[PDB]
Amino acid sequence: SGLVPRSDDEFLRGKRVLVVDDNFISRKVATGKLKKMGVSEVEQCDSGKEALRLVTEGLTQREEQGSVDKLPFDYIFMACQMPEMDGYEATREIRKVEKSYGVRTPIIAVSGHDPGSEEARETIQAGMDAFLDKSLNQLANVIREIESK
Repeated sequence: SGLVPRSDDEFLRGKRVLVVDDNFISRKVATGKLKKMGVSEVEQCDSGKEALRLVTEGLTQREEQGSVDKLPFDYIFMACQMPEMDGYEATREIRKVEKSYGVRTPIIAVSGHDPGSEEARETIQAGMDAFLDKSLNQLANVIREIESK
């Protein structure tokens, strides 16, 4: 794990998270790991297109209602490798959506292997904030690092 340049049963209380992963089992393992931290609201989906839909509609909903909290999700966990639209392209597309709202959701890349050169470059180009392995073992450390910034 680490950051990208430009008991804990209450660690994430109050937070709302999205998990994006085309693999069913890893999606439920992430969602488990988050729930055992007391995340207040976890949403999950199986693709970049569905993540776009959920973030886009959420941002628009909050803007139309004048909600206190602009962001639908305080953190998004994005699988890097997905068919059709990978995590990097989904993150890029999220960042485009966000532009008109003046917000920035933390987006954490999730991969079964360390990024190589090409993936590292895609991580930065895409606008991801951090990367983690698939067990989310370093999740709290990464979040604390994000929040410190």
